[PDB]
Amino acid sequence: QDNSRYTHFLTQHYDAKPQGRDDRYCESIMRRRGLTSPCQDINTFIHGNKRSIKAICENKNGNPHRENLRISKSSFQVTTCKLHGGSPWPPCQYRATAGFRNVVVACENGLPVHLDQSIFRRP
Repeated sequence: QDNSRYTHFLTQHYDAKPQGRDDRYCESIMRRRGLTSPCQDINTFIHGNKRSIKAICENKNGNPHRENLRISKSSFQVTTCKLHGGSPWPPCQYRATAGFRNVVVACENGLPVHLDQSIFRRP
């Protein structure tokens, strides 16, 4: 209930220095982060350092966006893992897509607590 939404944000969407950002990378980090009981169908990780991600909450590196979101001014190395196979039960098979662009998050008390996945559900 307190700042735990932010640490959960880090757990779900942050990875400081991934290695290869290939399929195997996805399948492994998605398991290690526990987004595998029902297999999450899409999930994106942001790379780089925490300070600049947090700064998306201030005008320093963010802009108000849509209803209540914030869009970053800078771009981030990012990797999106998409479930492949339909069945939502393990084994969870992921296809990885590395990318570089700004992100949309929701802030709370000056901290990111939500990553908007729609801009990566790139069709």
